[PDB]
Amino acid sequence: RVAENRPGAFIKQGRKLDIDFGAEGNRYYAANYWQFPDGIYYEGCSEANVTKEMLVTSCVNATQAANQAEFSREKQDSKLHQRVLWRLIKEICSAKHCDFWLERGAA
Repeated sequence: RVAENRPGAFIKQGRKLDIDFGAEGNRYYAANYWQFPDGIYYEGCSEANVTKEMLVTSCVNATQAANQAEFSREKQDSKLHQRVLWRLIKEICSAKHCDFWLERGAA
């Protein structure tokens, strides 16, 4: 299989979501949700030493690396799109959670 389905890759189902981006972003998303990813192909989970803060940050970084063309094309004019899109990418990255996560203990 070709490396198009690489860690960070968008999953565009075209499903409308419910997120408070802020007044302008809310209107923008409501009118343009078809363009956006509904999910993201990323699997940060490996072992209990990996934390949520680590995973969410790494997911954003993976998403950047995977979908460079999308961001590059849009950014230079589509300034509002980038803001709204990143807020949603973060929502997705925050949502995906590891089964092994537990209450760690250290001195």
